Amino acid sequence: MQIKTKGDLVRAALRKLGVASDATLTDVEPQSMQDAVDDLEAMMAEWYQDGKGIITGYVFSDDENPPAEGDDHGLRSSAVSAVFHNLACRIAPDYALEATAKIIATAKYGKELLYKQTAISRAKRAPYPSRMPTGSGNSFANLNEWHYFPGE
Amino acid sequence: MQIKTKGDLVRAALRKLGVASDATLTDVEPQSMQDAVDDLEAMMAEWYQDGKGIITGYVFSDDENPPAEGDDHGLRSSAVSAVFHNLACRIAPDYALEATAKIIATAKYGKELLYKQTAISRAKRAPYPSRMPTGSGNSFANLNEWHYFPGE
Amino acid sequence: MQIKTKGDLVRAALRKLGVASDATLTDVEPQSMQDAVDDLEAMMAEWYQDGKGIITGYVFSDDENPPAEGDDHGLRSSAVSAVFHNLACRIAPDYALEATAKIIATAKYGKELLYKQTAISRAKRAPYPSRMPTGSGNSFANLNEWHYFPGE
Amino acid sequence: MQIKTKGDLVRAALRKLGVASDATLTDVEPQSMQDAVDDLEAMMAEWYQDGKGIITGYVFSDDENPPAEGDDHGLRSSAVSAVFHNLACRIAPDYALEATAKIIATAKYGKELLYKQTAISRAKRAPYPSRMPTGSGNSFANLNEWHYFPGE
Amino acid sequence: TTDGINYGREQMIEQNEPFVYDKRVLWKRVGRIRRLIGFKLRVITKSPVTLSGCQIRLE
Amino acid sequence: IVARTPKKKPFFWPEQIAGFEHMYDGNDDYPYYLLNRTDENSGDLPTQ
Amino acid sequence: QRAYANVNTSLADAMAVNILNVKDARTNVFWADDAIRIVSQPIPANHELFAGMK
Repeated sequence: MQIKTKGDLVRAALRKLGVASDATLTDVEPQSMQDAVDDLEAMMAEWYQDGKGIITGYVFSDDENPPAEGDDHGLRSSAVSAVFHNLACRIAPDYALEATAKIIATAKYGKELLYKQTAISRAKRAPYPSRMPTGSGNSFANLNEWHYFPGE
Repeated sequence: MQIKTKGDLVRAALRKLGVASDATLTDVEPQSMQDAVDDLEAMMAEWYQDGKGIITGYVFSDDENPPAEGDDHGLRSSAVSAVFHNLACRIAPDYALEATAKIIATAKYGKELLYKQTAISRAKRAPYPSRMPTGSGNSFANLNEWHYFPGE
Repeated sequence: MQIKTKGDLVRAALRKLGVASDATLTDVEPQSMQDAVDDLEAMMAEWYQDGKGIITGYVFSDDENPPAEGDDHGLRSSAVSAVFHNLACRIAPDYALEATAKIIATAKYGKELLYKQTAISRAKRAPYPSRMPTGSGNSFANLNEWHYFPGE
Repeated sequence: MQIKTKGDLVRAALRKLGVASDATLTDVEPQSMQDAVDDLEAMMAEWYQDGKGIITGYVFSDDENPPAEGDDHGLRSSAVSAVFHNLACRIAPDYALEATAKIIATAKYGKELLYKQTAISRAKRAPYPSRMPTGSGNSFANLNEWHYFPGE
Repeated sequence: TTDGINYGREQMIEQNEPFVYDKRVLWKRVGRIRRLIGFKLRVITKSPVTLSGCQIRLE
Repeated sequence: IVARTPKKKPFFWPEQIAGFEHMYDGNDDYPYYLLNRTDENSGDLPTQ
Repeated sequence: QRAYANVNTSLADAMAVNILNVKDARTNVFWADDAIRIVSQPIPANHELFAGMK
């Protein structure tokens, strides 16, 4: 993918918004880039609720590294569009703008696709209760005295 | 995280509202910024209802350590976005403004996400009632007929 | 909290409305502050219906003290936002203004939160009717001939 | 309470309407104030339907004591807001005006809150009908003298 | 400026380029006007400066 | 299921019954139940 | 409540507290037989402790 860094994500978001692109002769303002990167980090930390939220493979920049921009975001190839569409939606009010209906729809669709596989993975069935017998058809268990399921 | 004090939370709220930022040629007065810090403190105290509300890790500033701005907010990484979006919503009326639809939606979603884990932990089942026996299956062996041990 | 006096609550309310503070150059006028202090006292005396209403810890001014302004309000940290948002709503009509929708919503939320714990405490269950047997399982009642519950 | 007279209530209502207050550069005629006091007296007498309506501790001014303004109204601390809000609503049409939605809502809330305690006091239960036996449980209570309830 | 006398923070926006005839000199985010505002727009070059059509978005 | 399950009781907002809370505890000292009708912000309490 | 009085006066300001064991001494002990009681019970097994123990 040609979108390998947090700055690539931010530039894509600004282009989606039509703030700093080549279709319109505008350069990304260095004051805008840091604000957008901070918004991206805040939104990513919000999504990834310490592991119990949306898992995307994004890498959070520590305080040690000087540039928060320039580092690979670590996303998968199928998360880039979702991330930068949501980022454009989030940072549009910075400039008193409003992301258009297509951008909002793509943000919704992308976030749902982000969570789909994790939802399938977390759709797990709880074991049998501790008070449920094994039945006499489970001959080995009911011979070795495992008449009931453990549970938990 | 690049946002680490109540001052940074307030500055992020102002940046989202479009009132002030690192790019604007005009900025808000320190008295206004202090008032915004007071608004944030009041909002967080209203949320964290003396321990029975939303638990966030927020650290309340004291009167002895003089500047409330500059104190670390103590929030986790995942709470920053929700907190400063809600702060932008709260302080927008000061500037004859109205927080836009995306800001309102993000504030609502962030508050939900903040309370999610606490709600999951608070959804607990009361122990068995006082007139419930524990059954023959437990009452044999140790002759316990009314205890329902709270061990686990 | 930096909001510790009736004048502080009034200043926060006027700043919310857009009548004072430094977001605009306007300053607080003494004749517009005394009226707001009067309105705050009336509002809290109405909420605290002689103790049968909303309990907040507000300390009512005495006729001996010359300025009602300057006294501590006596509220807890979690009541300030509700109190001064409702004060802003109450005192808006004086300046032919109208509290914005955000302020109205925050005032409603704050008042409900203010009464929540009092409502939980007042949700109590009545004793057993006076015409109700204690049952023969209650061994002590069968001993001292406490066949019926007292009532009331 | 800093509102201790009928004229004080009238002045509070006028300040709420925005017609006149301590800060306005123009005031209202003493005839206008007397008219508003008469309207307040009529409204209070209509509320207190000769002892069968809202009870508020209002003291009606006799004609021998000439100025009605200057008399302690006798209202409790918690009735003042409701009374003067309703008075502002009543006297708004005199000045080709119309009270704001906030003033009307506070008037409604205050009137209901004024009657609440009288409502609880007047929610009483009728005695047992005279055609009802006392039962044989209450034999030794009445010494086996009368077996039917008194009534009335 | 916010008072007509005292000017505030100065930002450096690239105004010209050698052999670039299509540039779009623009500054995205400006502040919030409290009561008054005015602008300075100072330039130091060795080449001709041609400026026209100053516009702003107030919202 | 019989033992540990919340029983059939009404659902109230605190503002609905604020001030009449002793009417719903279970006594028989009253002929009816009272509800708070108006609100100082909305003007009227929502009907549900 | 006065029916439960067991002393004549009450403790009043600087009232001296005399200690009655002024030197070491092994103690003889007397009582009424209905004063000391031993309340005993077998520990209910098959719980957190005594788990797996037979």
